[PDB]
Amino acid sequence: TRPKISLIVAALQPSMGIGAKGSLPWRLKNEMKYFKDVTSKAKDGHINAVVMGRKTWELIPERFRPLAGRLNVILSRKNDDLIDSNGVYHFSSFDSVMKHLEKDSFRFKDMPLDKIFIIGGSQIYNLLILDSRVDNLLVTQVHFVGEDADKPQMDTFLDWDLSKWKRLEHDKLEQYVGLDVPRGLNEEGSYNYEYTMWEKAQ
Repeated sequence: TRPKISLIVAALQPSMGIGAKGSLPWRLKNEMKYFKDVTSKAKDGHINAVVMGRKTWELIPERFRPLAGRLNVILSRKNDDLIDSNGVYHFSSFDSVMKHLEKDSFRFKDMPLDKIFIIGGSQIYNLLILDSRVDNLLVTQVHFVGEDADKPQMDTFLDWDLSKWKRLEHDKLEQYVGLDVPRGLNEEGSYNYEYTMWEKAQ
């Protein structure tokens, strides 16, 4: 995997709810912008991939899709590993798409891939945390500071193992994503959140 693989996710402290049934009980305005800047930022002449599940794809409004400036990869169990004329990859598994990219030297429309972001929620976050090809986690740590009755009843939890990841210094996050990042906590109505990066083992 010549490109770096990132798994980018917003978890809720300290329990780590990934979704409440499937909606995300927060509109974090500056989170959306962070996500756009991070996934689009590549070297000159390079491009990034965005990898997501069928259901995340359908949640994006027609307006904004395919996610512009990125290789868009959609994973569904029974996809047939097809590429449509717009360059969107319709694949059945992450391993299937890594194989196909590897045969083309990790290039998309003759551009080198730089970073691959798994964004895909639900489903594939927990299917893919376990894959050792994953180089790092980009975790938006979220804190609820509202009014009790506003507290999210989180349904699905990031199958993370505290033992496997070490948090990186902010400079390393900024180097990696290639952009200055607001540091410390970010307060947005009923929520506090901060951007973090984790890599594995020794």
